[PDB]
Amino acid sequence: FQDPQERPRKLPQLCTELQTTIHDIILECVYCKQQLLRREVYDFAFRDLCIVYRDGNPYAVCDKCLKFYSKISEYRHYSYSLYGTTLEQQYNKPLSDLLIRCINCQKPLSPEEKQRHLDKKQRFHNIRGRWTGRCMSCSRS
Amino acid sequence: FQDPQERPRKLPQLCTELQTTIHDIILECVYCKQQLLRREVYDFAFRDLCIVYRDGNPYAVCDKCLKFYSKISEYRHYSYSLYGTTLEQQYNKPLSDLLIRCINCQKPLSPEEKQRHLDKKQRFHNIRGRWTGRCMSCSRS
Amino acid sequence: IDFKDVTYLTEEKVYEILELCREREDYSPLIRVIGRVFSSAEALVQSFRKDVSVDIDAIRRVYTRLLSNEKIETAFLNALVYLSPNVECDLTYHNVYSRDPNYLNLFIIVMENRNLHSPEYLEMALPLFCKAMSKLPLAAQGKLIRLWSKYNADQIRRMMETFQQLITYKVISNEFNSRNLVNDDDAIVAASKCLKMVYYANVVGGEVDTNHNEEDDEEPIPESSELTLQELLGEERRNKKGPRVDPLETELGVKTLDCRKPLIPFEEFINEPLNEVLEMDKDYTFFKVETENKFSFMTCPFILNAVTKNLGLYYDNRIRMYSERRITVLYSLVQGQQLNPYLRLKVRRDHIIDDALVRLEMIAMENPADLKKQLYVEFEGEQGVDEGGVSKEFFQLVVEEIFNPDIGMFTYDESTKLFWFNPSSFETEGQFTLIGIVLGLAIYNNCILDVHFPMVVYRKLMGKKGTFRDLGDSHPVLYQSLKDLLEYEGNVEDDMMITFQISQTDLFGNPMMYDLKENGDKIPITNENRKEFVNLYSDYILNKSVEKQFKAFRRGFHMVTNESPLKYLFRPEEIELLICGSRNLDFQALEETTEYDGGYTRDSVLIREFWEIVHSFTDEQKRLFLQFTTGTDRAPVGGLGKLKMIIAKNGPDTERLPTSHTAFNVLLLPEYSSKEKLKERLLKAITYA
Amino acid sequence: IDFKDVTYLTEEKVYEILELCREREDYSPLIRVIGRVFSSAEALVQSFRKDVSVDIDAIRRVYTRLLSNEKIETAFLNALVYLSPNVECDLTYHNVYSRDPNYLNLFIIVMENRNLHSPEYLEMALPLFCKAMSKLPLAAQGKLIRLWSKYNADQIRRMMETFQQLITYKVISNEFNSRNLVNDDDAIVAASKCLKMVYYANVVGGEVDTNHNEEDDEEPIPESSELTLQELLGEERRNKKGPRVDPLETELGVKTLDCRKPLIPFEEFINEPLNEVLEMDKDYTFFKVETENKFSFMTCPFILNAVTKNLGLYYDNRIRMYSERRITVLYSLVQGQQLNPYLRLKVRRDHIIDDALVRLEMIAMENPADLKKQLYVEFEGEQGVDEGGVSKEFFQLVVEEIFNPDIGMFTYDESTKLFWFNPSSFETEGQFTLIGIVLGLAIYNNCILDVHFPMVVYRKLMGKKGTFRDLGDSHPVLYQSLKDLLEYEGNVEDDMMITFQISQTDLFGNPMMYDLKENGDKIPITNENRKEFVNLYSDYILNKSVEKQFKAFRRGFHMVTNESPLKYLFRPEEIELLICGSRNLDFQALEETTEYDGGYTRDSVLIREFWEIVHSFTDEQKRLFLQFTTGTDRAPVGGLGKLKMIIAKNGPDTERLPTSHTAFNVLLLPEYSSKEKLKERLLKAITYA
Ligand SMILES: [Zn+2]
Ligand SMILES: [Zn+2]
Ligand SMILES: [Zn+2]
Ligand SMILES: [Zn+2]
Repeated sequence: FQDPQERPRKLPQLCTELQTTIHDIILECVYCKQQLLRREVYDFAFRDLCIVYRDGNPYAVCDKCLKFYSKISEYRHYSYSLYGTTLEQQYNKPLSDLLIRCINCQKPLSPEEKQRHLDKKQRFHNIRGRWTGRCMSCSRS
Repeated sequence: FQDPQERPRKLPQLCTELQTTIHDIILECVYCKQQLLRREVYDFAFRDLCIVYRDGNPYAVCDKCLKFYSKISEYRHYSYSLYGTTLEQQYNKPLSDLLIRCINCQKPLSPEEKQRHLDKKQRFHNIRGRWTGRCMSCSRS
Repeated sequence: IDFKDVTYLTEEKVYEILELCREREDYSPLIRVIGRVFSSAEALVQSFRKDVSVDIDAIRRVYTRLLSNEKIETAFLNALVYLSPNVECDLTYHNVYSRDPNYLNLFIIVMENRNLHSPEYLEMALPLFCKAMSKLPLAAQGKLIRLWSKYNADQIRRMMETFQQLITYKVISNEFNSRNLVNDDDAIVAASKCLKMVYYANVVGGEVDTNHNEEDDEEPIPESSELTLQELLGEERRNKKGPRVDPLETELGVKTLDCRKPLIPFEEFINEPLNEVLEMDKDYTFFKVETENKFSFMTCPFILNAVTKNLGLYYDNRIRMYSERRITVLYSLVQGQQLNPYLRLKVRRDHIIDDALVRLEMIAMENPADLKKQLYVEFEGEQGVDEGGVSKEFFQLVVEEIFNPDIGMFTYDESTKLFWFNPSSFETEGQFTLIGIVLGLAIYNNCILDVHFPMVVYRKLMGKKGTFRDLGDSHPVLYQSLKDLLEYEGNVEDDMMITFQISQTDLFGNPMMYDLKENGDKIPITNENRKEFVNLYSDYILNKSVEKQFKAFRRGFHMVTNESPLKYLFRPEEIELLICGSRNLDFQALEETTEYDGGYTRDSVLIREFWEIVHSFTDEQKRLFLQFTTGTDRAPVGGLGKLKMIIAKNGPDTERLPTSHTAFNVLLLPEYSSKEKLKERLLKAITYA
Repeated sequence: IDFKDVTYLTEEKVYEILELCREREDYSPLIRVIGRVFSSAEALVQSFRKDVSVDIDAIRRVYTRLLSNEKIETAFLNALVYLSPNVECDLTYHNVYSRDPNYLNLFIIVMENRNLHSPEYLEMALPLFCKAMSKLPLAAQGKLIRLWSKYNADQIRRMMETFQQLITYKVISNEFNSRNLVNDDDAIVAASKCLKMVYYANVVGGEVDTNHNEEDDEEPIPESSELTLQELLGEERRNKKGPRVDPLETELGVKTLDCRKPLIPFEEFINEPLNEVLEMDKDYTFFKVETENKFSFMTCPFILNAVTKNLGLYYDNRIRMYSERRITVLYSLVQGQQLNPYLRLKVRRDHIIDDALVRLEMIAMENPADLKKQLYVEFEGEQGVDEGGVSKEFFQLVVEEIFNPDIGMFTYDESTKLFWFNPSSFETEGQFTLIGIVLGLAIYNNCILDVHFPMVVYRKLMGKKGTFRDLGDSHPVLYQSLKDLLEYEGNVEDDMMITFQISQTDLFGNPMMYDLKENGDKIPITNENRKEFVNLYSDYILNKSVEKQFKAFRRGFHMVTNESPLKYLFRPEEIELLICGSRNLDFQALEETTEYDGGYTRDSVLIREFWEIVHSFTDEQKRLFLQFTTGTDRAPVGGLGKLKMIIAKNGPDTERLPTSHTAFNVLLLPEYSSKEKLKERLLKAITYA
């Protein structure tokens, strides 16, 4: 458990190792060190977050800790912002290819959200080199 | 000392009672209960603030307590705001006649500040029925 | 004859210039003199003369006499287009109304044109004329309103439609968004101002009841810091501080509360197309801080429907909460206090009423400004965070506990489903303040309630005493009895011997005897004093039988909503809709505004099955589902569409029932094997609560 | 002949159409063909052909041959006005440069007009042409810059004046305020872009020194929370994070640091009239968050003077401090930590250096993000609040303590008044990091300092190693000796026997011997290898004699200013002006910007006497007064006018000396009996410190 290459990174890949399914797996947060309920572990699987290991132990993140530390990182390491067309010109790679996550919930943006950003002319944000935007769930009033 | 009519209200009028001059009078704040230095007592005399009595004792206010509680009152009991011309039309009384104090330092506005508000079209504020504006000292960067 | 030297127009001249032109088939003199006299504003001041110097009947006669072809009608619109800027700038600058009161006489001449409703006036004439009317002085507006109040109901409706058609055309002919607004539009603002004039004319034209006014409520004492600050400034206590009232309201002297039954229903003045294009987030700011050109529409609340007035009230409450949070942060920073930006309300599930009562009493008697903070209810014995789910839970249980008939707090009438204040609730005042504060915090925090009160309760809350006409909703049997007594045309000293000595039953059953006058047993009811008996009996029943309890209830309610614009925006007939919710369950609207998350799409395999299942739901099952998900069985103010329901995918096909996150109206739906299994799980899940 | 069928212009045709028209006195064919070929953009692509396909000498010849009357000069401006929108939209949409590289050939043809400087081009032609040039692709800009770099110095100055005249005219011909800005103006933005192109051409046209580049600094490790978050996202360590660099900078491949001595001084490119009309508070926002139309001027820092670049840096630092305060508030709210929004630095008056060093070490090794908070220094033993007065006090005393020659930290050369790093400072690294962090926090908190360093120190700080040319400022005697050795035309193996075995003295006095090459005592200096000896000796002296100390100093300085745009805005020759201040004492400027409070007016009885007294002050007495009042004896960046001095009336005529509130540069002046008493009291007051 001391070689990172052997240790898995994704939630279902990790589940396959312990001979358990995502239905009734037990996981604990990395910041608050508390067990995740079913909702947050399923959200973790959906959001495609890599498992972090501390002293050779599996760890995930709960919704409160994730949404708090993402806000902290946004407030601290905000570099600048750019438009969708300008970002496309800078990277020359289609928007559906670049990995863009939500600022708050850290969920990767589906092409629908990127298109909505394009039409509504919302501004993509750069956070310590991590391009980001606003997802559908976090932009609902 | 239990009849308010006998007790004075203004700083020099109070000074005349105790056979002492404003030069070397001793006064203490009403909120923090600490003695005022020369600067704040002279500022109190300049700002035309009425002396408050607690259990038949003289009391003034220091700069920190005044500027803190005025900010609190502005944040709490803010009613609305109006333009100088609209205020003139509402009161039909010349701006130099109405008593307007600064929001922060509670200093009455000289006609110069009211004229500056008129030309720059700054907005007069209403705080629990007390009309107020921004003075020259508190609007300097 | 060309009539080149005419400066004023009277009834006979405008009649004698007709037969000659008709016989000589030359209508040019008519149109040229009309365009000459009408375009010159000063001419209308003296033309058609005799607190009104204009013979309205003669104006009507000449208007119906001249509006007979397709050419004369075109001679008025051009004259109006030429006149309106001149009159507008004249009133704006020269202050013409100050030098003479007969300058207003031209306004009625212009507005008596029965063809003003025609579509050709909405292009350039009517907007300019409405601008000129809106630029009029206050006293002239008051006297014009007084003159209009004497009109018949259909005439008032005609004026109302005349202005509403202009408003609808102006909002249809242009598009608005967050970039270009409707407030900055001058024509629509002027049209709304004249509509306000007409609405106040209608209000003052009906019955006015100012004598039966509730006593002024005692304004709560602010914190000691503000009192010390006021003492230091020397201002101390000032009576100037009061609610924001319309200048026209204080000029007329009659409030909208006094108008019981107006000539035209108040809902007619509500303009529909304007609301969907109007943004409250900027209108409230324009209302609070004056802007040079923008005009906030919350200054004329009648034009707003219940959906947007709720938005304005919510914005005001949210801004107050934000200011309270700022104050708490400032305290923690400067003074060094523990950051407590929430109204912590920790209560036990079994004794919610008493714990809430004692906590609210200790808060009110110590920190009256603490009630303006955001509510945060944390039940004792359970650990969690109330993001908006426990507060509504606490509201529902506190309503059930308070309105329990066991306590005897409120009498229950099954024939109407409307609780009434119990006069026998002696030595129990804290609970009435508790329920008043609960209602106030409910309005403040935007949480609907299941409260059934007669309209007289809300009328008394707004500041108008209950009267005989309001007894029908509260006591229909008593109202029927007293109206039968009033409508009896015979001698009431011969058939019944009912006097002012009136006895009523009690909750236990033993009746008690009450006296209305000094000695009611000695003075019987006669024909001449019958009228002054019902208005005293109903007055007693609605006012002084509950004099003590309702005073405390009103004080508790006003302790929270004293600074809110609720008293300014909402009439008593809308308070019950603001507090409670609509009882119509329309899931079709909920279909359109539902949002999906967790991987679910609109055209998903399980989403359609779920929608079919809920559409096939029974009337009571819909209520159960709504109560399970959103914490209440009533639709929000407006409709189900305003309830932004969210359905989130949970996980694979399991045996676990769906769970609901009540704070955000979020439903967690796993992907089940088929439709019938999902229906079974939903049925088993919504029935536990 | 009309020449109706010409599609391209060459040298002989534009020469043969001259004598015929001159002899036939008909200049119409010339102007008509000029307006035909020039207005058609495609014509210039092939006209006057041969990485440049245009014979520049032929273009110069034809331009001086045709610019000879008052009619031909008018045939170019109209053609330019017709061409420029077409070329602009062509480059914007059709992507013409992609299909061919010879489309750029028309730009040099247009810009070779020597009459472009004339005032008639500033109305409509030059702005449109500059817009078209600014709409050009990046590679074309790079090749145009490469072509321009070969021009002579006066030509580059001519282009610089050509664009600066347009900028000055455009800023003069229009007025700007907070309502209408200069960023949204398209013509001025295009002119600034072409000026940037010319400035980079000048930079790349001079000497380029890229080999003597300092090693890349180690980026400080962020807090453990951010590392955990990056691990969770799976991004971990990715090399996509770096300073914001100009796309033209990375396309050219040569930085402004490499250019030692440009053809034109960098201060010439600075535009004066633009700065007084430019607002940094909006320019910084337009620089950070991209706006659809507005163009921030901080993307071209050369056009800004030292006054406004300081404003931009201050705005960036203030925004970082505000974000840190927001983070602290969020921590206190959610997690429940004690609100600590200040960089608490409690030190003792006697041991400021050691206490500050240990506190800063324990902060940096634990919370690298804590250094970005606002400084708040509270001296031990005294009670008070540092609103901006104690921090500068701490800075001054820490400078005096660190730069004391007793510690031996820095060698002192009295002939230049410039401290130099001491190579003998062994086992002392923490103090160099301390002084670097002090300088960084000084730049961050906007507090000037009395620091005397040679320019080589700032050049090394920016990331460029010191060289032989920089030795003059540091070691003038050594520079003179080595330049005399270099300029010796004889045989250096015959007069002196100086070899690579070079010995130097020490602070104690005992010299030590140093070897430059492997065995310097065996290889003497000869004529052929003399050049490669001085560049190694000076390299050793400026780089590896202080290799250990300066590395720690640079690391400490960069720990604070890593995210600031200081590396992007300021050249090494402006860092010393940003940190230190101007030494010119101009009280006339201080007269205009002085403010009064407490009842004092501008035309007061005592104010004029005070101003006369201070104007009659001695050179050293002015410094003493400034140090007494504002806490420093140096003028701020810019002039005394930027120092918003405030004089406040204290009280009646007393015997108490005036006191100064250093946090706001406020002087408390009582109203004395006369002028001489005020002068005496001021003299007695400013001398205590
Ligand atoms: Zn956690
Ligand atoms: Zn999100
Ligand atoms: Zn105090
Ligand atoms: Zn002030």
